[PDB]
Formats: sequence, structure tokens, C-alpha cells
Amino acid sequence: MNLTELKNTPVSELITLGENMGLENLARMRKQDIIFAILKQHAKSGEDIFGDGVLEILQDGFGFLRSADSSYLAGPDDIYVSPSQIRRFNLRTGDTISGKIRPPKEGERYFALLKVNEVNFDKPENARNKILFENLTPLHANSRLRMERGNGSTEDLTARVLDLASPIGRGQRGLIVAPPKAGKTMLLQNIAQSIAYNHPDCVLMVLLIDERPEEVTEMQRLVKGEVVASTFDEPASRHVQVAEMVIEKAKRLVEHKKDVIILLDSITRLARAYNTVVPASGKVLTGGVDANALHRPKRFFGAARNVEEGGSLTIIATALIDTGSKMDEVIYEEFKGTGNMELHLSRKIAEKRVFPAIDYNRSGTRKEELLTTQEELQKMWILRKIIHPMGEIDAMEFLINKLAMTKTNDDFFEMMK
Amino acid sequence: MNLTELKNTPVSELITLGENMGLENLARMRKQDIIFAILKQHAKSGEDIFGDGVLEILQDGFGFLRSADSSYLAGPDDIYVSPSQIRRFNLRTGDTISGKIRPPKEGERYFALLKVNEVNFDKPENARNKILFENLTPLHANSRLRMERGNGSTEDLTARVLDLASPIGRGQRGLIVAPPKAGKTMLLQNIAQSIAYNHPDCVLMVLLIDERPEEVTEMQRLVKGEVVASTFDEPASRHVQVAEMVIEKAKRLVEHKKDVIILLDSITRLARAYNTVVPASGKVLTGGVDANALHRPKRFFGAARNVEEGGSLTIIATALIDTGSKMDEVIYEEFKGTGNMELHLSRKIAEKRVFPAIDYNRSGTRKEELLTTQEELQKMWILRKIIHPMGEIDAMEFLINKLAMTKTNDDFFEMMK
Amino acid sequence: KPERDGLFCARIFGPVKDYECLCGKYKRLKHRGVICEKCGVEVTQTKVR
RNA sequence: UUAAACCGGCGUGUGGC
DNA sequence: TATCCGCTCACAATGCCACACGCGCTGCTCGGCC
DNA sequence: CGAGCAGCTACTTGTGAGCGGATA
Ligand SMILES: Nc1ncnc2c1ncn2[C@@H]1O[C@H](COP(=O)(O)OP(=O)(O)O)[C@@H](O)[C@H]1O
Ligand code: BEF
Ligand SMILES: [Mg+2]
Ligand SMILES: [Zn+2]
Repeated sequence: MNLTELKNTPVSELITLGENMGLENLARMRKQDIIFAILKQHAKSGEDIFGDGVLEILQDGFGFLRSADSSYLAGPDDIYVSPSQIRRFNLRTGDTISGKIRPPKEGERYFALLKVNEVNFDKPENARNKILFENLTPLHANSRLRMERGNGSTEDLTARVLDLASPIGRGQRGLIVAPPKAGKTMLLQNIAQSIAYNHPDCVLMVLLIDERPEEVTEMQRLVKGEVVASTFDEPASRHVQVAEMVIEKAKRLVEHKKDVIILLDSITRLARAYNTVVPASGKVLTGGVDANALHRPKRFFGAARNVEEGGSLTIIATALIDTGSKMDEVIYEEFKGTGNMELHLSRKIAEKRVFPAIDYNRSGTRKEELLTTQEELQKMWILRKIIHPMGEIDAMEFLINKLAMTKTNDDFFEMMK
Repeated sequence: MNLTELKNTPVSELITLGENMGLENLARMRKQDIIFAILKQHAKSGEDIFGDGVLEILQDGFGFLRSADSSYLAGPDDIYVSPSQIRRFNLRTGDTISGKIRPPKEGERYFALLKVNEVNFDKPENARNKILFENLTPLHANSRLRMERGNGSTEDLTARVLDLASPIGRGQRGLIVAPPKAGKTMLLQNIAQSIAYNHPDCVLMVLLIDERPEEVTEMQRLVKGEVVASTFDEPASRHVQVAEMVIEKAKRLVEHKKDVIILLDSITRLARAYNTVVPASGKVLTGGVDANALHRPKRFFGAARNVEEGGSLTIIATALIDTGSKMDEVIYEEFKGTGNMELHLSRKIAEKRVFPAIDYNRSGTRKEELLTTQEELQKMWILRKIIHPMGEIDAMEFLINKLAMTKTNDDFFEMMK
Repeated sequence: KPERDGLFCARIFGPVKDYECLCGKYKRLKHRGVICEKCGVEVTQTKVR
């Protein structure tokens, strides 16, 4: 009936369901076509459907409702919405519109939304009584979000490392600078699992850009919340499509006073995709980029801000370096000064199988006093000072050793003293 | 009678056979025309034919059955199939359709398939009871495939090198980065012979792109399984034709829960061929490529995935570098991050006649714990660590020496200790 | 060009060009009076049509 | 076998004799 | 089962000349043989 | 993919013969 209640179910289950509903065996069409035909048959039975979809507007004027499992892409399960609702409520991009729908007749392609029922888990009056994203006051990260899991595990290491190096807060803009083969994807998994198991009160939403399909499957069923991915089976156009989908969805959810955390990896890949989709302007700068080809990525990394009136938008994005090329280096230059949170993963310690390989030297936090209290900052500062004796390798040794003997932050602090 | 039973026979044998069947001496027409006329005569005798062919669909709607020895190309021995069977079973591209056929009358060109008998070595119900390729869950390589032969030969070297550097598993995506004159073709032959002699349980299928005809003959009668090649006597159109043939055949065979290994060499040649076949879009990027001219190669390299429910699809592809041009370098950039398995062949050690010239530094394996067990990983890691003292040349010396004194992996491990 | 067996055709009526087949395989004067291998049309002048 | 040259059907309306 | 009587349809309407014109968009169906 | 198929004219006049026709 609903979309996700059929999409979180496997393809064989949907085939069996469609065959149970008395239909042409749907194991020949794709899963999206399977659900489309199942909905068409259910609507033929003599009833309406109750659908849900995130909203997209093109230069035409009407609205498209993309689904979750489709990674916010174009498909037959996308619901059509007449522009009349957009003229009524001014529904911008990023509404999980939930409402009643009817089957399409000949000459049509998608289901038509009759009436609105749910606007981003809120009353449709919020569609007419709310505040836009460009008008509020962006602030610094006020709330402190603990990263350590609390079981003393071997991957807890990574979390507690960050906790004693640079914590994460609501409304932060985190950029990870790491060469290839530094343990990026398991770091994403570790930090996401910790933030979702320790703090289920905050909402997670992970973005994957240019990964392997097995990586997509390992990400999608392992972390909580929506797992949006955009792999190589789609061109840079669909890359920017899903990117703009998720950014406007996060913007609207923040407007709805919600805490939205966006993991992103990596930024250089989406920058290349954008360079691919934007035409030239007659001139080519260093690395092979354009003039406006940086405006999209800039905006995309800077949409992060802390909303002091309600909700927040935090982003944790990784970057690619040591690729041999120039464009990645200039992109890192442009994005290393725009973020309000910078962290670095070393490769020399990574290739020695000593993980995690944090750069305790280049790690930093913008205005950390709003993220760390009195004696909390005392402890963090004195430990930074005692680690300050010039060290990368045996500094990682000291950190990992004193972190493996201990379970929590206070244990480490009160055993080192 | 059947196709391959006449095609694996030489041309003089087919000429003698056709002359024995009481026919116009067929040494004047090509071998494909010889077999076509022989089949026409056998059907004139008063009986039906039993043919087999891999399936192709164009925008028209009917189906073409290409043969094995034809390297999946257009020819008179390709069987015609009415679109009715495609409407019935939804036979996509990549079925070795085996069935009954009748001779064509005037106004026709090819034999017409009457009824279906064998659908990818399975019952035609599998044509209606199966799962598509885009719907399953791609995973990592679980199974471990040994590469060493086990005779202590001088080319066993190459295999065991890889075995102690980066093994190969079912569902892997291997990319070899090698400059010209590095020993590519004999490496392909060595690894294929080892995987086919040590593990006949797994199925092999080798792809050759832009090689010499003598190389085609040396490849076709030396390794097991189907040896598909596409040399320069065909344009880039027929290049992409045979490429799409073999990829959809592998996809369907994997859907049939079969292990399919695809050797490919090289990727830059097929990328150039694709750039040749795709029209421009008004803009030209670095190296002289298009926007969508990378989508075909991307898909082609990323079709590899491990199917945990049954069957698997592994690819071992070589790439071209140090060609002086740019397009090959950008292609290597695009394909070095998309693969889940990267290996490098050096040229400086190759030109010193010290083979094989593995880059033990840049060699790697994505998520190798699923490919290597407890003490297995212990041994591999400690040997990587003791080889880690910065070395290319005398590192190759140490490897080749300790590999020439010894016969198996465990011998090396228990004699080095 | 004409269809294989449509209203307009070559192997049914004749060549659309003087001494030129539809495929262009036989175009000289020596092949005048022989059919091709696929269409099978007697190459001649258009008057035959 | 070779060389040269080449490669308005219909209907409607209007007006005039 | 004859004998007009009338109903109903086919067939036709100079020859030339000169000029001009337009003989359409989009949804649906069908064809299944490069 | 092509092609097609199609939804989106009307008081002539006469002259003639073929066909009811009806009616005792
Ligand atoms: N926290 C960690 N603990 C243990 N091993 C790690 C950790 N992080 C990374 N590694 C090792 O480093 C490798 C990084 O894997 P890969 O995905 O290829 O690179 P990246 O994650 O940097 O893209 C993994 O194979 C893993 O074995
Ligand atoms: F997964 Be790697 F960082 F490309
Ligand atoms: Mg990664
Ligand atoms: Zn011809």
C-alpha cells in the first residue's frame, strides 16, 4: 500500500506478493515496476492508495515525489503532484509529502496526489506557517554530542580518539582530509553507529557518493535512518540530482526544527561530477575547473549552520588528497578554509596498520569553548600540551596505548592525571 | 548438425565434409558460409536442425543467435528468433538458446528458431522463474581462489607472487596498471591456466581487445572455456557489440547462479573504441573524452559484484599507462578508484628481465579479511612488514629468490619463519 | 530505399537506379544481368519498374 | 580487362481568350 | 401473370492558357524477419 | 523504430434503363 512498507522488503518477497495478488508474474520487471504494477492492481480493486514521497520541482511547475529506496531518483514509483498544491502551500523541494493518490489513466504516467495529509511529519499549516532557510540566523555549535560508544571495543578507539581530539556538535561543518587507503568507510560506519546508538534522540542521514555497490549494501542495512547513495551506475547528472534532493530535504527538515546530520564522502567526487554537468565559460583555471563550477560545491558544503531557534544542520564530509592530480588539490584548498571544523587522517600511520591515524597536529575546532566546559577544557588542554612534544608516530602510540587500557574519557583523565 | 561441433573443426575439415555431403565445393566461400550451406543441405535432406546461439536484441524486436567461434559477431550462422519468444519468456541478452531450427526460404536470410529446448543450460521455466541482475544485493568477495599451480615451475612464480601479495576471490574487481612491455599477455595466460587447472569447478571466460591475430590464435586454443576476442579487423562498433554481448552473457549466467571470471585487456582500448562510437555533446574534456563516453566504460568495469545467494562475477582487467597521451591517464584516474582490487606491474624491473615485476608497494586488496583467515593473515602481514624496508629492486630480488627456492606457500612461510 | 517486401520494392519490380543495385555491390557493366546475395535483384535500368 | 563523359499526381480558387 | 407506371441509380456537362494555393498535431494501435 | 490510422457534402436536369409493383 505505502511505498517504504513494500520497498524495505526484498525483490523476491515483492514478486511473491504480486503473484499472490493475482497478477502477471512480476519477476520479469524491475522491483520498481513490480511495486508500480502492484499499486495499479490495488487501485483497480476499487480503492485509493496512501503514498509518501520527497518533493522535486523542475522548471515545468508540477512536483515529483521520489521514494527512499530509489535513492531519490527518477522512476515509475515517483508520484505526480499538480502545481496547484505548490501555488497553495508553496511546497519547496524537501517535503516527504504523505497523502492520498489515485491510479493514472491512459495518457498519464504516474499517480496523481489528490490531497495533502502530512507535510514533513507536521500539519499542512506548517506548509503555510514556517520560516525559510535563507532568513534565519546561523550560529555556532552549542550542543555537545558524545562520540564514544561505551563498551570498550576495539573500534571505540576511533570515537574516543576524536572525543579527546576534537568533539562534534550540532550545526558543525566537519571536513576530513585523508589520502587513499586511510580507513575512511569504516570510520564513517563507526562514527555513525556511535552517534545513532548513543544518541537516538538525534536524527541521522548518510550520503554516499561514488562507492562500490557492495559498499552501498553494507551501508544501507547497517546504520540507522535514511541511507542515500549515488554510485557510478548513474551519470553526474543523477549525482547532482540526488545531491540537490538530499540538501533541500535537509534544509526543509531543519526549517521544521529538526536535527539533521549529513555524512558525505567524498567532496572531490561530487566536485568532479559538477564540473562534468556545468558547461564551460571560455576559460579554464588550475586543475581544470571552471569559474562557477565551484559555486555549487561551495554552497553544498556551506549549507551547514547551527539554528539556535530550533533544529540544527551538521555535516561530516571527507575529502580526497594525494591523487596525483591538481584539481583535487585546488578543491581541497577552496574547502579547507570554508569549513568550521577540520580534521586530518594520516596515511603513513595507516599503512603501518596503526589505526586510527589522526593528525593530532592539524586537528582543530572552531570556537571550541561553546563545545567544551570549564574543567573539561582544562583536561583537554593539558593533554594537548603533554602530547605537544613533537610526535606523530609514537604520539599515535601513546594515544592508542592509553586509549586501549581505558574505557571512558574520565577514566583516561583520572588515570593520567 | 550443431554449431560448435562444426566450428571447433578446422576449415579444411569443413570443406572436406561439405564435399562429402555432395555439394558445390565450399573451399571458395568462407568457413561461416561453408557451415551455412552445410546446414542448408542437411535441412534439404528432409530433417530439422538443432542449433545453439547467444542472444542479441536490437531496437527492432526479434532476436539474433550469435555463435562461439564467430566471437559473438554478425554472420550467416546467426539464428533468427521471432519476437514471440521474447514476449513469452522475456529472454534478455545473454542466453545460449539451444533449440530446433528450420531452413530459411526465399525472402529470408537466417534460420528460424521453432521451439525452445535449453535456456542457459537450464529448464525454460528458469526463463520465467529467475531474478534480474539489477535487483540482487552485491557483496564482497567471500571465497578464496588459490592461484599457485603446484609444480614448482618457472612461471608458477607469477601465481605465487600474487598469492603472497594479493589473492583473488569470487566477485572481485581486479585492475592491473602496467606500462607497455611489462609481460601482460603471458601473465593473462599464466593466471588463466592456473585458475583453470587448479580449480576446474569454476568457469572461465576470457576477453581479448585489440590484440594481434597470432595472439588470438595462441589464446583461443590454450585456455579453457570460451575465448572471445575482438581484434582490429573489426571497427569500434563491432568492438562494443562483442563487449555488450559478453557482458550480458556473463550477467545472465550469474543470474543462473554461476561463477563467471572475465579477463579483460586492456580497458583504455575499449574506452577509445567507445569514444569512437558515441557522438560528441558539444564539449571536450581533458584527454579528448566526452561526458557520457565514460558511462559505458564505468558500467563495464563495475558490473563485477559478488552474489551471496548463488553464482558470482569476477573480473581481472588490465590498463594501459605511460602512453605519452592524456586520455589514457584520465581513464586510469577514473578507473583506479572504481575497482575493488588494484595491482601494479612495474616497467623498470620488467626491462631488466626480472619477472614478474609486481609493485609490492601499491598492491592492495579491498577488505582482505573476508579473503584471508586468522594465521593466514598473520603470515601475510608479517611478510609484508619484513618486506616493508623500502625496496623495489632488491625487494623483487628477495621475493623471486625465496620464491624460486620453494614450491608452495606454506613451504615459504615455514622456511622463512 | 524501398522496403524488402513493401509496396515499393526492388527484387519485385526492379532497380531504382540505372545499372545500380540497392546495396551497391554490383555496379559495373560486367555484373549487368546477375542478382546479389541478399536482395537478389536483376540489376538493370529503371524502365523495367 | 583498361581510358573518357553524363546520370505536375490530384484537388481548389481566380483571371483571360 | 401481363403491362405499363413509377421509384431509383448511372452518366454526362468545350478547349486551351496564365497565376496562386496548401496535401496538419498528437494519442493509439499494429507490425512481430537486422 | 517506422508507419499508419485517425480523432481533432446537401433547390441540377435530363435521359435512360433496371427493379419493384399492383391489380385485375
Ligand atoms: N579503525 C580501524 N581498525 C582496523 N583496521 C582499519 C581501521 N581503519 C582502517 N583499517 C584498515 O585500513 C584499510 C582501509 O580500507 P579501504 O576502504 O581500502 O581504504 P579507505 O577506507 O581509506 O577508503 C582496511 O582494509 C582496514 O583493514
Ligand atoms: F575508499 Be577509498 F577512500 F576510495
Ligand atoms: Mg572508503
Ligand atoms: Zn544487392
